[PDB]
Amino acid sequence: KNIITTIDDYARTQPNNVVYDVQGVTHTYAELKAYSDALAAHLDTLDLPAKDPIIVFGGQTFEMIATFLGVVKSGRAYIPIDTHSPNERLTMINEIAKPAAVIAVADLPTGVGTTPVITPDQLAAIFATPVDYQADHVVSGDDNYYIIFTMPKGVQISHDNLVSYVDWMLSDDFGLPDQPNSLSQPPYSFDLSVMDVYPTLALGGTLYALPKAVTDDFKQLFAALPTLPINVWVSTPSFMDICLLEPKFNAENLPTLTHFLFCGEELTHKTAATLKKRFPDARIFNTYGPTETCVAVTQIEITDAALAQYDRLPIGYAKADTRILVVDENGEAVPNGTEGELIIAGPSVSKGYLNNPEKTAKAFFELDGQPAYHSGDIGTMDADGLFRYRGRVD
Ligand SMILES: Nc1ncnc2c1ncn2[C@@H]1O[C@H](COP(=O)(O)O)[C@@H](O)[C@H]1O
Repeated sequence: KNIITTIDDYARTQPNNVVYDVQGVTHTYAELKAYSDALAAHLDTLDLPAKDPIIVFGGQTFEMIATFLGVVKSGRAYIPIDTHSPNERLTMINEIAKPAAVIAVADLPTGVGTTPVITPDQLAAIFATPVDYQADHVVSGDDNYYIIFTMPKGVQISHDNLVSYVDWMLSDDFGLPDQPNSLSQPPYSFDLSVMDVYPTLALGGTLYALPKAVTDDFKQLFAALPTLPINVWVSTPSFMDICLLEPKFNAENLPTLTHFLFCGEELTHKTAATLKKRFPDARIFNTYGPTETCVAVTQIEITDAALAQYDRLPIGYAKADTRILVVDENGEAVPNGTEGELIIAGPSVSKGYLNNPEKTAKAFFELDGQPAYHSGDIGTMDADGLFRYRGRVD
């Protein structure tokens, strides 16, 4: 009913199930609740400015996920920033978001002004300080859960925003396995990482993470992939083009893989077809959606029949609870098959950009009493409700 409670509950029912694995380093669902309980208790002690979000700075280690959960457990949203982003990223966001604190899962490469910092050693000490924690004031409802920055703009995603997204991924559109084993390659500063983080966590699965050092080195990456017992794949189409440079990337060397999930770029017919050849018995999905409406809002299963019917791959069909439509420069409905701007309304739409009211007023509006978003995207929709992506209004 609350995603934090769902995840905490897996600590009680499957304490010893592995939840995270980085190149052979593993942690359990029990240690995840214990770490995030310990962090939350500690933040409760600091009397931090309430609502004010916390920046979480780091790469792809377990502590990243543990830290997120302790922050939302404390009542506040987390802002994830990746180690391999330039230093001014952390300076800009700190200046725009005015966070209550920065938690340095990885060492900060630069200072963050007056924002208090918890060092990696201090964080280590907190996680090793077990508490018996009442999670009585966790993030819930319309309150900010994460703020992911795209200038860069801080997309505020509430708890209920994320559940609209998560519920869709757990539905029969995708048929994800129970307790999935999922790849975690997109850095957590990126929206797409959510597509593997929270559907796996809601389902009690396990995250098999790749640090950037591995993806920076095709030798290492090609060597690493067969060692991961993953069922669910999440990445950009371009990253899959890299992995397909390996003839060995196929169902015989990766027998556990059953679901491929792509977002963030156009999936070319050549990429989907090479992959259909490599993994003929898997299910492949194209998805699309702006960060401002929580990860994705359309999907289409690229079946054999899809590959033969479509040259360019469509972006698919809307979530049941999300209303999508195509309008012209005046905000008026555009006929089926005519190009216009894609408008998105429903429960996953962000309440707006943090500390940027001018962008929020231009992009976000209300549609029949639902929050609605101007994507910058041109596309089409036929009468069957199938969407296609056709460029940007910019
Ligand atoms: N599967 C996809 N096919 C085509 N364009 C996409 C897809 N996924 C994301 N994009 C584009 O990426 C840009 C930013 O939106 P998004 O990355 O979906 O948040 C927009 O141009 C999107 O339409």
